[PDB]
Amino acid sequence: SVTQQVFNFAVTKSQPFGGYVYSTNLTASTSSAVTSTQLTPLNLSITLGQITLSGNSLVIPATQIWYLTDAYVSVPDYTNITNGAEADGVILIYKDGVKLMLTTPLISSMSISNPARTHLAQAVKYSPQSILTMYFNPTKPATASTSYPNTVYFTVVVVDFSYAQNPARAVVSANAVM
Amino acid sequence: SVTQQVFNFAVTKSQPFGGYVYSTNLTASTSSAVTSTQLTPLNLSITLGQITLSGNSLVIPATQIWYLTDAYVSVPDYTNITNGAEADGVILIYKDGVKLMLTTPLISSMSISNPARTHLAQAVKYSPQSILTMYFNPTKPATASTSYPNTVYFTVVVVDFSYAQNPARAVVSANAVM
Amino acid sequence: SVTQQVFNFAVTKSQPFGGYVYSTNLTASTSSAVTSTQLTPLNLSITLGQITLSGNSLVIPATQIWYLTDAYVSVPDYTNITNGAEADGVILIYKDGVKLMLTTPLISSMSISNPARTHLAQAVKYSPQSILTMYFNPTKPATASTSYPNTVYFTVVVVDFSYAQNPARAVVSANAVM
Amino acid sequence: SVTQQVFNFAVTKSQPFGGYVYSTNLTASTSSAVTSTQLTPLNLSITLGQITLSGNSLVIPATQIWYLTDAYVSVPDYTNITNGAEADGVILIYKDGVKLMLTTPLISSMSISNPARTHLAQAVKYSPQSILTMYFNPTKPATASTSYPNTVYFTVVVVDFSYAQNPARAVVSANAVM
Amino acid sequence: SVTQQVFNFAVTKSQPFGGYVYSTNLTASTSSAVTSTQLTPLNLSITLGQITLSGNSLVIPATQIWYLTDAYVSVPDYTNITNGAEADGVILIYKDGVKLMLTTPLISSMSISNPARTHLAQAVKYSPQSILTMYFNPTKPATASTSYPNTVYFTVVVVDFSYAQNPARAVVSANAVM
Amino acid sequence: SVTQQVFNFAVTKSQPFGGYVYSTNLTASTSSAVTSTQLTPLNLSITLGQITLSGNSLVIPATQIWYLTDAYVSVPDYTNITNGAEADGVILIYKDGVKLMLTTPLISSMSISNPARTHLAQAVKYSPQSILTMYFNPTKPATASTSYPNTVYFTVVVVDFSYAQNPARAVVSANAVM
Amino acid sequence: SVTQQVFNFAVTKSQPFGGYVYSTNLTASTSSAVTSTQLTPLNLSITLGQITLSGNSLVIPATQIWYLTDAYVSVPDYTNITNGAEADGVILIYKDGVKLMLTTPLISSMSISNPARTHLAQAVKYSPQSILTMYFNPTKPATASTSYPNTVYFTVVVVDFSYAQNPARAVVSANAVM
Amino acid sequence: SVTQQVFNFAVTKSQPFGGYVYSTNLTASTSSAVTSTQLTPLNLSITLGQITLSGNSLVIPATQIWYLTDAYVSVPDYTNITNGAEADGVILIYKDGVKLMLTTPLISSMSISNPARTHLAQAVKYSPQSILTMYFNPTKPATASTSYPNTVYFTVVVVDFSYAQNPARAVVSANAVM
Amino acid sequence: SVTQQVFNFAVTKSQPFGGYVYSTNLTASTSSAVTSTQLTPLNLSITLGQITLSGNSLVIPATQIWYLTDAYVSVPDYTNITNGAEADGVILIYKDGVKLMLTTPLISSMSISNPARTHLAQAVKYSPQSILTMYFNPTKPATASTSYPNTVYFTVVVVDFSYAQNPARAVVSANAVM
Amino acid sequence: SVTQQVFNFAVTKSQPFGGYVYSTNLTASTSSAVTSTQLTPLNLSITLGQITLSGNSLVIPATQIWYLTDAYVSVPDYTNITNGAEADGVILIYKDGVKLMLTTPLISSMSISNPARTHLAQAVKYSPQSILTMYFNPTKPATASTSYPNTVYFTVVVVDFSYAQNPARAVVSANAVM
Repeated sequence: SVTQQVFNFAVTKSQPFGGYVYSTNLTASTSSAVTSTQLTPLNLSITLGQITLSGNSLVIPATQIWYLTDAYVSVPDYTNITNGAEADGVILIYKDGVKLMLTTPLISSMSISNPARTHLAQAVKYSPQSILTMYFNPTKPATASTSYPNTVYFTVVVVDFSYAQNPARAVVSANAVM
Repeated sequence: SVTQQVFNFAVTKSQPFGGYVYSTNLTASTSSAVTSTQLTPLNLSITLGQITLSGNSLVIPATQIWYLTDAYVSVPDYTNITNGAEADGVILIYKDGVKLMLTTPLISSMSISNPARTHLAQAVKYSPQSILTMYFNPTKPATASTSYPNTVYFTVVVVDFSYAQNPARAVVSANAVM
Repeated sequence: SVTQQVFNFAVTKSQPFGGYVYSTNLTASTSSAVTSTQLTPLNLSITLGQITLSGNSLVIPATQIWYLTDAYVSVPDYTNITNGAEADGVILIYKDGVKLMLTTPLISSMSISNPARTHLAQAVKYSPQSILTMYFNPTKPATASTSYPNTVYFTVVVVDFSYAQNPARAVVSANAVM
Repeated sequence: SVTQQVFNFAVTKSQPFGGYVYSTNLTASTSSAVTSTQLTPLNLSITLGQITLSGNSLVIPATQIWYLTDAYVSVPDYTNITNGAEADGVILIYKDGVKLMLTTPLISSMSISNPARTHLAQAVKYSPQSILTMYFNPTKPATASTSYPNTVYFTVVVVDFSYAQNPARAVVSANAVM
Repeated sequence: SVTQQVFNFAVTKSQPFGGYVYSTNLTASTSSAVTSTQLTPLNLSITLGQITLSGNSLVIPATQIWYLTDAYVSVPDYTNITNGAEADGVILIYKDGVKLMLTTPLISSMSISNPARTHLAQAVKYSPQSILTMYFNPTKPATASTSYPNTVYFTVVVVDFSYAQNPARAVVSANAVM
Repeated sequence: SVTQQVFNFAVTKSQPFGGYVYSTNLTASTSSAVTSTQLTPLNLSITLGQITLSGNSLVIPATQIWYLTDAYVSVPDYTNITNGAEADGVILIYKDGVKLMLTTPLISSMSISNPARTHLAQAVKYSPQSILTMYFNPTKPATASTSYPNTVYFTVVVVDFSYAQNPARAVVSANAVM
Repeated sequence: SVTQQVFNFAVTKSQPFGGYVYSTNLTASTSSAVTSTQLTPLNLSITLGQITLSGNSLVIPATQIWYLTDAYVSVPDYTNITNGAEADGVILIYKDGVKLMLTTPLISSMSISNPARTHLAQAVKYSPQSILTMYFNPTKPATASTSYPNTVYFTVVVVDFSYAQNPARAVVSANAVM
Repeated sequence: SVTQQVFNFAVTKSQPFGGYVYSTNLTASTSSAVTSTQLTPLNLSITLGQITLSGNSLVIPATQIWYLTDAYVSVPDYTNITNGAEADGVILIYKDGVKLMLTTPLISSMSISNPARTHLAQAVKYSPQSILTMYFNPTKPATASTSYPNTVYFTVVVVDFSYAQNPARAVVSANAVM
Repeated sequence: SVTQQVFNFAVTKSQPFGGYVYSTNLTASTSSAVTSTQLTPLNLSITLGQITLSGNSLVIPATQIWYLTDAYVSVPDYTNITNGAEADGVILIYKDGVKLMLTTPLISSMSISNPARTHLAQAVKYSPQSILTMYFNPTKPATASTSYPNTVYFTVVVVDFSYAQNPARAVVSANAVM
Repeated sequence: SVTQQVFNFAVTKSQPFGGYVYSTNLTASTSSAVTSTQLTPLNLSITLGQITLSGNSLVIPATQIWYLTDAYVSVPDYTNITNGAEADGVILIYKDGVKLMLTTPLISSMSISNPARTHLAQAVKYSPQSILTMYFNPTKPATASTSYPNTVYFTVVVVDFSYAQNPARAVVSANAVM
């Protein structure tokens, strides 16, 4: 009931200005078998129109207000972490490339097969256009042969404004009142 | 008890117009071992009078209001996802065949045995007559031999006005307030 | 479970003075296989400064206000505890070398694999320069041959003030109101 | 939440007289593999300064107030109990060596891993100088070979007054109010 | 002392609105051995949080104001220009894809090994998002075998508004004062 | 004459509070033939008394205000740079570990034998206690055998208040004014 | 040297309430050849009638007020300290477990054959029932073979109240004025 | 008795604000057999809660006031100095790393056995948070084989305000008075 | 460059009191090939008396007011620096044996052959009798065999007062006004 | 406790005018094996700036007030005087080269190896500018071969005034009241 509170906060504020609140799934994936030092995962979001906003350092579109709210790791990735087939570590979340926002507590320990997995500390918002970039700082890297790249899922509440009566300036008038 | 916030809201508003409020369970089953790409699951609700609306794209009757409130996965299915005996992925939830409203976070995550299980994002009101349709976009599909089809359960609160004095002007007066 | 409330407490208090609120990860580790008596865990914090504060007895920098919030234990540490490969016990938390303000409840009982994973009582403040130091009081020490050192990951809420007008005047005014 | 009400009550009440409230852990250890009849467990409290007040019949010092709030049994101890590697039974909690106040319900049942763990009945206040002592009444003793001593953990809220002023007036005034 | 003239202008004009001014080294490099005609150097600016804005025709992020101030040529380039290992020529500097504002005076004469290096004509400011592209118009191109690409270093002053209490409309409000 | 305005400002402003202004040299030595990646230079400052404040991360004393004004490179070091006996690159200047304030423009370019030597962009003020640290990012690193360490000299304007009166009130009043 | 001032202070204040003042010898001895880290000495007091309170953490009787005044070290210890047969260091003196009240100045410098035999600073008053415990902090520990335990004798001024008209109401009225 | 004039000064001034006064022993130990030139000893204080503030450059916490009162040398060190087994010299005592306050007169002279031992020159008040560091400038260094490191003991009176009602407002009102 | 202004300042100010103004030559030379650490240069001043003032620590005579203005390094020294025949570094200028007021900027860069020969920032005053003394701080010291000592020539403006009515009362009246 | 009185007398009088009281160490060394007649020792004070103020007949600078308060002779010197390896005798202490102020009693008898060594008679002050010079008048000179020079350490309290607001008549105002 952590994402259900920012969702319910969004739909009562985006209603008098027009606003299409819906939830998506964002997948950050560090490419090709991290073994030494700080690397860069490829952010990859899925909006409505089957459009894959991929590549490093996503810019939020000019009419959307995002909220990064949750994270979890699948079972076949967690079975690769403890067996030494992919690296453990944390994930650093940067806003505008400069300002640090959060740090994920040890992606092996927010796996989904454990009944008391750890959480994030806050729901990180992102205004109209800003540069979301993430970095994966590894500890205890990959040791076994035929190792695998990392994958960490997120969950974004997306507040769209493209279908308002004038989708140019309501998206920052509603950015202030939020 | 996010259903019980919706349940106690439906008994409170649909009572002066006369209205039968009860909860039932909807079954969306992607058939025959999804292994490649986007498919479409068969919705199957259980309404009151011994009838079962099967098939895709459930049409809401003109005297009823539905509410999709929660979702989970059975424990023998969560055994089969992590074993590679059936496919993982997300579920897209549409309204009137067009409007995307939800994306369930990676159905391996919402197994009912975990107390730290990520739920649905928000309770979706489904109006009088309006098409409910779902799709299943697979990621990490089924790999092992003797695979099984997928099943994802839902909890639906159904409000009914077919036993009032006038079923027409009871619905159109309660759909605006509630 | 308290780490979401003191994060929201530092945001609405540091905004008139101006300053970050973010989170990081702190690792405490008693070296080399405790089997007899009270040993010293090596604190190790990383900040946005990209400088690792290692060894015992961390000193909080002059523009930051730390908040010690939660703690967890990974699964292969918890498999070591039940097999006697490492020691159980509690962790004591000191301030300024004199005061003792907490006790972590039995580091096996806060493992990530217990469905009743227990948390801390209240968040511990740390003003500009003060001394964070910890001690491990082992009950039921390690019995098996080829033991392993302990590791308990903490969670800090860090309230930076480095980007104000003058952080020497700002950080001692927000230290009073928080 | 029975320790938290006691903790907030002790922080609110013992503040204006000057009072240092914290929480520690108490260990009751029935040594040497009890197999026949009623024994006496060795108490051991770990206070500030690694003093480790050990042995039977802990005399509360003349400036502190103790609050025996909750009790549990660690998970390897529960594994040893249900395999018959250590004895089961109840724990009798006495004040001044004559007056009985509590009997803990069957220490196998209060393992910390269960969410349905039976708690202690009430938070027992121990005033300045007074003799806490406990006894262990065993039912179904240890039958398997390589038996282990019993260990039961308690949680104490220590309210110290030595640092404030003349501690005599502070202790008698706080003991009058709270 | 022309870089320090607009740097001091930046820190006194973006200070009442809140603005974090700093300097940054920029790189523009014509790839793979220009030999006949007009080419295009690949820009590369590294803002502080290790995001690398690369490729031709950079876009300015939405909260920053840039000032392109200095340019020079390193000594391993200048030994290669006069020996016919790479091309001479000029560099044209555009903004918004329409405006020409500068031409660098014959980059071999902008080398740093000469005690009378010639400078640019004016410090070119750069608004929030506006395309910054450069072109290499060579005279006397590369002659000898084993030719090398060109490299021309710049020096840009970056004003940053990431830490204010207003979104990217205070940035253009401070672009109206500068 | 960028150091002289800082000197006249420190003489004029710090005189009524009692203030001893002088100028000194700081040496940054990146040791042991940097050839691959980003390294850390050994700082070494010589204030009054032959204290030789050495090592990384010089903390400013709690009674002084520093002013990093200019930087240069000695002429045999420039000879070693242009022949590939030591690495070229930039130096990033940090305050309190997080705040990047300057990047020195390509230390080969700031040889002291050139009258057209590029300077720093601004004289950076360091308040009372704060962590001054630098980093060396090499571009076109050292290639020839028998390589040499890098050395970059800075000019510091030290404004001392320790010998005047009670130095705390004086240094905070001065840091408020100038 | 401070014993003669508090003995005259004891016999003056304790006579209006009934007062029975004498002195005795306390023996503190860390067992078994301290060589690495902080040890716990075994206290042993000698009261009147073959009442030899022993073990760690002595508890004061309910009718007496102790005063810990001086200490000394015999010659067969001091010839073992200088030859490396036992450890040097200081002794820490606690009260109620929490307060640290003194530090004995370097037990090899309190020997009975030093012509400048150092004494304690002020005598520490000990109330009715209150845990007196000590701790030994070794610097330059034992290095030679066939090492020996430590023994440091003290001097206690005991103010007994057993022969007053009421031995309970007399002490807590004289403990307030002494 | 220069400490007893300071100890009775600290308990008189810090009493209306509420403040813990006690004495400890600080150890300055130059590591590993100084034989050539100026070195730096490792300061090592022993505060209340069993901590050992080791390492160079002791930082005073924001609630404490320190007083450096005397200095001496243990008798097995004085035997090693005069036989040429460790080095002689003086000791410099700095405040905030810059301001020299004392120079101890030739540490071979201040042996604790001589009644005509030259003491420290003055009792130095060390203000709240402020660096303490020492250096050892040797004359007649260590010559004999199997040499040993140095150790010079100090006596520190610690005034502590961490147990007052407001530890911020207590120190800054008592640092001015005391 | 300042040596013509302080000459013209000294002439127009001493004429109400009557006095010589003339310029001399000061030679500071470290003995015997500095290769490791901080050495002492031997000052050697010549005056109108045909009198050398040799050795360290020149004392200004009782009726003169000196002014240390500029410095330079001859070409046969500057060819020795680049070939590693003597040490680089800076020269510190002390007054009264306590105060530091200048640091000469890198004696290679004030050579007579550098086209940007740098000067001293401001002139150093010296009253009636005070102790001028200097120290040489070597960075990048001499490595080559058959090394050479350093020699750095200065320029002193001498204000003699021996031709007034009384040279003792005149020089203490002009020392205040100049 | 003789130097601690003149140190306290200085800081009570140097406080209202400004002033930096600190303790030093003076080393007088009659060079190269005095065997016949009256010699002159090389005085050598070590001030704050690590200034080796060498040479015969030190001059007190115009802003300092010294106090010669102590003398002692080390243990390796005293074993050479009795062995006939260097000369015994007294040291004459002259003011301005004219006045005789004191005479030390037989420098072999102010050794530090003896528990009740002799002292000086009075603490000799020194005003602004005056010539402190010493002479060594030997009785019983060195007799055996391989002789050594003499060395006698002193202890100077130096009252400095160079950092006052006007160090020209503050030192002549405080010279009167002292």
